[PDB]
Amino acid sequence: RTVKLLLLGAGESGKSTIVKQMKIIHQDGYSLEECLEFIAIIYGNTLQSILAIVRAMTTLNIQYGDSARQDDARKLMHMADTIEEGTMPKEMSDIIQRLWKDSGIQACFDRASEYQLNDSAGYYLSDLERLVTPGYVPTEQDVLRSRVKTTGIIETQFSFKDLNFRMFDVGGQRSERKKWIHCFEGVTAIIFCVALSDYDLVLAEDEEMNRMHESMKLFDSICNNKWFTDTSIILFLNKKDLFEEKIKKSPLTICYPEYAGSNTYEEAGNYIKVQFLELNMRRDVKEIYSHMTCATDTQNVKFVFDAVTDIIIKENLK
Amino acid sequence: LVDIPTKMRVERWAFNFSELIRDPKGRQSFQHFLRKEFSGENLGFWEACEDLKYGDQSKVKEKAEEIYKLFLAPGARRWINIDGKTMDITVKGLKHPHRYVLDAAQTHIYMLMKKDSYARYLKSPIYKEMLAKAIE
Ligand SMILES: Nc1nc2c(ncn2[C@@H]2O[C@H](COP(=O)(O)OP(=O)(O)O)[C@@H](O)[C@H]2O)c(=O)[nH]1
Ligand code: ALF
Ligand SMILES: [Mg+2]
Repeated sequence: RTVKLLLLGAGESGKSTIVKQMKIIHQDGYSLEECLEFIAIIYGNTLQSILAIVRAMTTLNIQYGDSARQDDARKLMHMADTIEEGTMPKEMSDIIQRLWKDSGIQACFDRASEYQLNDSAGYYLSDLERLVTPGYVPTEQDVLRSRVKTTGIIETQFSFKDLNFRMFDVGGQRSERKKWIHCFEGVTAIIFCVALSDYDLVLAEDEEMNRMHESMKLFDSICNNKWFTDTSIILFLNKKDLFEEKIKKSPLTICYPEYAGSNTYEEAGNYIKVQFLELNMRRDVKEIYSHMTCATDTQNVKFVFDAVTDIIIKENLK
Repeated sequence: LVDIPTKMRVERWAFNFSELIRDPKGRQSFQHFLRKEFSGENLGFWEACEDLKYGDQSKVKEKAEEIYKLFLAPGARRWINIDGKTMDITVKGLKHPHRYVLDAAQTHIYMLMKKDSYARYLKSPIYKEMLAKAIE
């Protein structure tokens, strides 16, 4: 039997990353040639990540640990406009590695919530040397961590537990959502992604809007839609790993002023969980399941998707 | 007359994204691809940009004005996916419309296609066949 699955969620919530894990778990993963096609995407994120941090230094008026680094910054900005997109020359990675070790750069990096920085900034930057080592070949995690804004609607198909999954991945930015209506017919189940770590961030579309509030408005509109009352709705509270770390330094009261619980993964995590589940108008008849997930973690995803698959399988024989 | 690309030509559309988009048949074949992934508004915006910079400079204020209405405006019919930074810079220059006003917006949508859409194109059947129907 066939099953139409929908991956919905705001921009940068983890959707495509899930797709990547489905490929790794139910599609024989990547080949060497494919793995290598990500090197440029990785060098691209890396650069864009260090560039944003650098620019934030002046925007947030933070000063370098060592004044010398100022030139390195200027020369990086230049090489950014002259080299070939998606490459990383020795003289460039040398400049990036020196900025990274700067105490002021780190201070700005720690304030990533104050501007727009890729989730994987610290992942790549921390290990740039490994990435530019001759003979470098991306690791699964390196691929999983790669960032590419997706536009449109893309289908990927795989079989599992004797079910033919037709999984549809969409774009999350506001302009892409008007295209979702084209897939609402015959939806067997919707996996809705929510970035747990978005509570102190603002949208790329509107830096005045909090990312989680945006996410809450979106989910509210989706779970309450005539086209899904007979569709399985699973909530993926994603980026647990990033969330359990910033919740130790950044108070959830930034998103919810009324929150009085402790700022710890467990309590704040459940508070966010509740605010989303309580958006359902008919939870009376239709229940919404939810898992704390880390889309970049294959084991967690393989586990959670197995559970999602059971839900589907069970809601079907009724 | 019809335009039937040769083996080489079709083959070099996979050398780099610009090669595929600088070719009329490339774009045309690329459009059939985006239409399937519901992201054809990006290639339309790109062209529109070209037609503004390299078109009759007599009606720039006219074109940009309607480009904003078709691709940039909130809820616009061919609404494109650009960030807020890139969107403000643009709405700013549209107060004094000129040829290279959509630069920022265009460079953005260019890379959007290049990193996401393009990649999947060279893998699609719509390309394998284009290549199979290659001359000599
Ligand atoms: N550490 C970490 N990164 C994640 C998780 N999920 C997505 N990411 C990263 O966040 C960025 C955005 O994810 P992506 O799949 O493109 O999101 P979507 O397509 O907007 O839903 C990518 O660089 C991913 O590697 C996560 O659970 N943990
Ligand atoms: F929602 Al996205 F890339 F931002 F898939
Ligand atoms: Mg995506």
